[PDB]
Amino acid sequence: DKDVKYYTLEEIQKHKDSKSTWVILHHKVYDLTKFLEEHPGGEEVLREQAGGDATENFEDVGHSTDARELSKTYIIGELHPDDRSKIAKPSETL
Ligand code: HEM
Repeated sequence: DKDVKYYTLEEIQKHKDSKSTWVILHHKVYDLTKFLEEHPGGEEVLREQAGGDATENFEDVGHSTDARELSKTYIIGELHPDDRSKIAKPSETL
C-alpha cells in the first residue's frame, strides 16, 4: 500500500498471543516481539498487558528519553485513523 502501517485495535489486539506481543503506545504501534528479553526491565512487565493501550503503563513509569527514541526503532506503523476521532481509551491503569 502507500500509507504507513495503520493498524486497528482489533488487529493489534490479535497481535498479543502465541509469540507476537505488540503494544500501542501513544499515537503509534510498536512490535516488541524480539524485544521481550532485550527490554532493560524484562519480558513479563512488557507482556503483562500486550495488544492494548500500554501508554498509561509506560507513562506511569515515565521512561527515559532513550526509550522514546528506541521506541521509534520498534515503530511498525500507526493506530488506524478510525479510533483517532477519540484517542481517549479507558483501559486498565495497574
Ligand atoms: C516502546 C516500548 C518500550 C521501550 C522501547 C522501552 C525501553 C525501556 C528502557 C530503555 C528501559 C530502561 C530505563 C530507561 O528508560 O532509562 C526500560 C525500563 C523499564 N520498562 Fe520499558 N520500554 C518500553 C515499553 C514498556 C512498557 C509498555 C512497560 C510496562 C508495561 C515497560 C516497563 C518498564 C519497566 C518496569 C522498566 C524498569 C525496570 C526496572 O527498573 O526494574 N516498558 N524500558
